[PDB]
Amino acid sequence: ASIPHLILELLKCEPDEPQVQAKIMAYLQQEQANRSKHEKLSTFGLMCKMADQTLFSIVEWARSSIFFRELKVDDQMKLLQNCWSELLILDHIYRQVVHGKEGSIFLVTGQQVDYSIIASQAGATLNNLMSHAQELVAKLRSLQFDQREFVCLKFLVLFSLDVKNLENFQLVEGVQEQVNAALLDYTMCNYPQQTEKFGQLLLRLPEIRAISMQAEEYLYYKHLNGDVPYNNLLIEMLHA
Amino acid sequence: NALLRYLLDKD
Ligand SMILES: C=C(c1ccccc1)[C@@]12CC[C@@H](O)[C@@H]1CC(CCCCCCCCCc1nnn[nH]1)=C2c1ccccc1
Repeated sequence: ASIPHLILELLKCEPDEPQVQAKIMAYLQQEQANRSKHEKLSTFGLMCKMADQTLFSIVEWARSSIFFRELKVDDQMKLLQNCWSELLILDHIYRQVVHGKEGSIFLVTGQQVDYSIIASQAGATLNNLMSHAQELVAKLRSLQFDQREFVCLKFLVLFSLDVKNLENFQLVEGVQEQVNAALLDYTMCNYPQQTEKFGQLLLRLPEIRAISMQAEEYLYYKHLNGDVPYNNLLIEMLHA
Repeated sequence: NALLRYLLDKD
């Protein structure tokens, strides 16, 4: 376990997985129980609530890093609005790579859900996106995707170089290249069998980005049709 | 976005 010091500092910002799982599941089915039998939530509304809680967790993880904390709130906002759906999709993909079997989806609540039971309730776009996500899960598991690479990918997504109109763009540039060097060293060291594993890891970022943009546009158009509940962080995210 | 600003300004 030869881990660079930067990767350890980045791992130090990882939230407690079982704690957040219990919090999210309790909040979710309690908000359920706070209605009676036929004023209950849709499955789509359940997933919206799950994504909202996961976005809260993403925000509290992002403000857990000094790199992000030392930026002015405007640049923090710009970063998060550029990268929030990408962080969501990447977190789901990593959860599938770790806890997932096959034939089922593992949720942020800690639930193993039958894959066909979910796929039969989703439309064509959501089914295609979930299929592409499972594809990337399989391709990453064939590469032995671990936690440190996942952390560095999170920090690379949070500090994208495509964000314009920033005050401290140089900070984002420096953090980007620091994480690049650290992750490159780590994976080329602890995984010498697959020379190309670093390029293979970096190649999948545009795919998660495109899936993120498609899902974000679908959710925006759906909430403009009223299918997403309110009093939300996801709403304010789409309302931008 | 005011809710995100509130969250990030909670310090
Ligand atoms: C971004 C996500 C999200 C998806 C739907 C609503 C809200 C959020 C997540 C990300 C992690 C959790 O937050 C979300 C859970 C998830 C799995 C998909 C299950 C939802 C399909 C069933 C309802 C059909 C209703 C319907 N309406 N029209 N068509 N189907 C996700 C996902 C994973 C990979 C690709 C795309 C989505």
